[PDB]
Amino acid sequence: KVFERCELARTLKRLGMDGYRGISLANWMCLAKWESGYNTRATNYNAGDRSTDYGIFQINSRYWCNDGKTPGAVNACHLSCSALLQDNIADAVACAKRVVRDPQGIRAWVAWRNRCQGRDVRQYVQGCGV
Repeated sequence: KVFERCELARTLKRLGMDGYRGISLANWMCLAKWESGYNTRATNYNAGDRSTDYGIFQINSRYWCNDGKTPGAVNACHLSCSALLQDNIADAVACAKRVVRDPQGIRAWVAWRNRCQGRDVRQYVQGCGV
């Protein structure tokens, strides 16, 4: 599924992401936008290390989900990576929360650092009623 901007903002709010571990809803929006274009079925293979990024937040298989084909990987979210490709983003959100529970927090995603950190991200939630 490819979410509409405000549709996703309300969906994320309902899932308890607004201010999760100090991260505003606008930041999560900026993250999903740059990571996948709000596309839950987006996948990205990293030929360089044999891992794959899955779903709306493009979560990596080396540490977060299990896909059976990533060398010496773990599964912190304790989910099949398939779970990160559903139209229903409840599991992906649960996993994203797990990711930010680590020290880096939202900084875990380099794209967030490049296109969200230190910027005016209000635009992502404007008019959404969140």
